[PDB]
Amino acid sequence: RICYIHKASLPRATKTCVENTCYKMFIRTQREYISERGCGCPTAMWPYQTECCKGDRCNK
Amino acid sequence: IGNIVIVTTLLQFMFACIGVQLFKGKLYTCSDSSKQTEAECKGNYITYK
Amino acid sequence: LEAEKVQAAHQWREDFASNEVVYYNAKDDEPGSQRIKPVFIEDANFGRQISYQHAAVHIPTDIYEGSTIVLNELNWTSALDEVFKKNREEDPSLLWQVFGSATGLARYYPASPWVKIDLYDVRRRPWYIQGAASPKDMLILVDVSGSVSGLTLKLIRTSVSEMLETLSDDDFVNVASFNSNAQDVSCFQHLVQANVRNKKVLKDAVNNITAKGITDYKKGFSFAFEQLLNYNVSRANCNKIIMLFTDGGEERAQEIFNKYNKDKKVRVFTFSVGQHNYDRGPIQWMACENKGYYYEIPSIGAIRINTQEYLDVLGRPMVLAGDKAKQVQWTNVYLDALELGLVITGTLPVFNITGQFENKTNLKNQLILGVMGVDVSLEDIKRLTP
Amino acid sequence: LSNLVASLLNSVRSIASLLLLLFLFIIIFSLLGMQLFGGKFNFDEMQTR
Amino acid sequence: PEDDSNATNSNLERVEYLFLIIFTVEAFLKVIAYGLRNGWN
Amino acid sequence: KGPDVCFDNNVLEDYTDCGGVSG
Ligand SMILES: *[C@@H]1O[C@H](CO)[C@@H](O[C@@H]2O[C@H](CO)[C@@H](O[C@@H]3O[C@H](CO)[C@@H](O[C@@H]4O[C@H](CO)[C@@H](O)[C@H](O)[C@H]4NC(C)=O)[C@H](O)[C@H]3NC(C)=O)[C@H](O)[C@H]2NC(C)=O)[C@H](O)[C@H]1NC(C)=O
Ligand SMILES: *[C@@H]1O[C@H](CO)[C@@H](O[C@@H]2O[C@H](CO)[C@@H](O[C@@H]3O[C@H](CO)[C@@H](O)[C@H](O)[C@H]3NC(C)=O)[C@H](O)[C@H]2NC(C)=O)[C@H](O)[C@H]1NC(C)=O
Ligand SMILES: *[C@@H]1O[C@H](CO)[C@@H](O[C@@H]2O[C@H](CO)[C@@H](O)[C@H](O)[C@H]2NC(C)=O)[C@H](O)[C@H]1NC(C)=O
Ligand SMILES: [Ca+2]
Repeated sequence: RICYIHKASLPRATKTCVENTCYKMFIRTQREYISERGCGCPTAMWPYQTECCKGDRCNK
Repeated sequence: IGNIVIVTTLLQFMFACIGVQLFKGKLYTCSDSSKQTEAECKGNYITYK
Repeated sequence: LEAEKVQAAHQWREDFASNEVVYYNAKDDEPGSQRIKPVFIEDANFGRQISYQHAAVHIPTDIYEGSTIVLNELNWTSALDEVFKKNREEDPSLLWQVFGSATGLARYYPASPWVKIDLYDVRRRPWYIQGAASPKDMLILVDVSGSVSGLTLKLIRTSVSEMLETLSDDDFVNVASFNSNAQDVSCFQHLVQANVRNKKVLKDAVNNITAKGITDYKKGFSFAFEQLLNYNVSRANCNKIIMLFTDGGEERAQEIFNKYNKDKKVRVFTFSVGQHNYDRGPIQWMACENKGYYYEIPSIGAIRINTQEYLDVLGRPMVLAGDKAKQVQWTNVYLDALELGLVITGTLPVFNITGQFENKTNLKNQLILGVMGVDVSLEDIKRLTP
Repeated sequence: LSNLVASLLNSVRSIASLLLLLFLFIIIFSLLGMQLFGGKFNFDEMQTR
Repeated sequence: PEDDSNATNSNLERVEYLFLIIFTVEAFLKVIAYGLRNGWN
Repeated sequence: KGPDVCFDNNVLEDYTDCGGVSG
């Protein structure tokens, strides 16, 4: 529902969303900074990584 | 030399496809060497200086 | 009794986001598990702030809460709190009542906050080890051949020292080594009582070993089998085990095992220490023919866990005993982890008796759920002797 | 491009000879290195080379 | 490391003994056939 | 004087679960 959502990268602003899986997006080398947050278990491109969850506002 | 560049690019693409087949999703690791899955690799662990 | 009958009624689950478990984590100032905020009034007897309304839970720092194993254990170990209060109400002088689980988490009553880095593990405590198995006759075999020199030698030295910490005064131990020749590492030459002084001698001698020579498993195992058959000195007359700390090889030494224990009266536990490309097949074979287990220690972080799991194997004949194995045992005098002075602790193991009506599974029912325990302070005993 | 492949297939014999001499050189130096530094890169450092 | 070994090495020593015997009576034949000038020989 | 109890070498014991059969 309201797991931290976004589509862009710079402002980190929420969006409409569904589904019980919500994730985090970050660079593998720069671990201590979440680039993008949303829902589902999407596939990163480079050099990003995805860490998915199970509950609301698990990604933090 | 554009022809040689194109041929090299084609060979690189083919080798990239072969490498994707070989090592797709296999190069993951955990900071703790005792855990071999994403679910297991969670929480904290003790390291020694 | 209540822990056994509640575990059987437990239905194993796989999700907990919908059904969050409520418990108080001792080591705190999270989805999937709700935490409690207790009142923590001051009380006598104990020298800290306690709360008689629920039981606290201690989870080791290297064990991740929220796993399917931990969360399931946090659910069925919630009916214990209603038995904790009934014991305290019946005996107001009741000190810490605890449940040391085989998962790793300890649930104790009454609730109090936990006491640098926290290295406490309930499965390594003397009161847990004494109730998880019978006294033993350990005999450590250390591979000091040339191939173990370097990183895998200092892992072996650490592992042996960490293994000696799981032996009480009722267990008898000795440490040997072999490289084309088997000999003792210390001045003992036979099984010793493994008290605090004797264990320190073995720990000092183990740290002074050098890796050089040709490995020979036949002479190392013949030496071990001939040291477990002495019967000239004081022994335990109980579990006879051999722990082999090596890396790998190609020798199976089936003729030694077919000659010294044809009836398999001695268990063999094998450890493969370090990262290497040597064969592990012979190492795993010795652990299966003899009723033992095979363990892998690839780094320094796996030493603590793998050097205490052999008590799961040693407890198999204890579970199959039945109610005969349910005998209350009292430990030596020691200092409480939660500072309370000198105490002695009672002990009673808990068995997994799920599906006991049909008696058909017997697959994970050979292990113990955990160990029960109640603390008795020495001041309580001193009050009965004016 | 096709002329290049034709020349390669025509000279594949000398190509194989040249690639085999390099392999022999690598084998010789690998054996020498195995003799000199074999089983010696085992120091007390926590990381393994 | 540190003078360790196994069975395969124990065999390779004897195989190398045999190899030494062979390249000796084959240098002797050439030595007592043409009396060492060429670089390869 | 050691403990009088002793629990080992039970015939009904499974002992078919080592650490190498699985791997
Ligand atoms: C006391 O003993 C009982 C049985 O005697 C024991 O209850 C048993 O618990 C296990 C879980 O450890 C249940 O196993 C079910 O079936 C498989 C086997 O594990 C699981 O599926 C996957 O299993 C792999 C293990 O290789 C695991 O990594 C993975 O996460 C699992 N899930 C996946 C892939 O989605 C099932 O999840 C698991 N649970 C089910 C089907 O609900 C047994 O079924 C249980 N047996 C009985 C009779 O209930 C109990 O845990 C013991 N007590 C304690 C404290 O451990
Ligand atoms: C394992 O996890 C759960 C965490 O609380 C517990 O499951 C809950 O058990 C309650 C008691 O059995 C249930 O409440 C009652 O259940 C009975 C079923 O027989 C019914 O009357 C009603 O459903 C309910 N009574 C009411 C609401 O008045 C809970 O419904 C149930 N929760 C879920 C999600 O199933 C288990 O008890 C717990 N195990 C242990 C040992 O504590
Ligand atoms: C005690 O150890 C000895 C030596 O291992 C066992 O063997 C005896 O050794 C002594 C001295 O040589 C002699 O009595 C005999 O040669 C051996 N046999 C017997 C029956 O004594 C001995 O058996 C062990 N046990 C006892 C009770 O002595
Ligand atoms: Ca060796």
